[PDB]
Amino acid sequence: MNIFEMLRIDEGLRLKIYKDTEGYYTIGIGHLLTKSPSLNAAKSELDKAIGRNTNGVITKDEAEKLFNQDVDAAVRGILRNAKLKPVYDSLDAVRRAALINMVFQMGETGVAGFTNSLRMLQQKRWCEAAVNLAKSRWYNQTPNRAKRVITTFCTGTWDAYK
Repeated sequence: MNIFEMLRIDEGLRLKIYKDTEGYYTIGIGHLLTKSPSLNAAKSELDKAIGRNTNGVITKDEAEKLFNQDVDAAVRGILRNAKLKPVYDSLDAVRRAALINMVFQMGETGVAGFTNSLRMLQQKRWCEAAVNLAKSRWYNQTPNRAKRVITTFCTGTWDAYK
């Protein structure tokens, strides 16, 4: 099991545009097209990224293609983040995977708002962290995924995912 297999399970496929949760134009594997509300730019966006006129319809190869870049794009923000990196390094493989998923999901920025929770991860207060983490909008917005992710951070294992 690994980050890739993980996100894939949390995100799902899609070859046609979609408004996620809080309705941003998303596609493929939880690949965000645009914050705006235009089916427009999303398509615009969509196209610059695929290097072609999608007219809103990608294939797998592509969706996966974006996917691999995304995952990859997330490790760097983490790495390029003065507040994430430190937590990241401190954690193990499985646990790192959860962090990445979070970030992949809400952004360097968004994740970094978990000041306390981040502090307990690096302090290793797994238990306190889970609770904390769960008492959030995130959890409230995506209870399931959110729970899978918390347990992982907490158990340090992949059990939530089988």
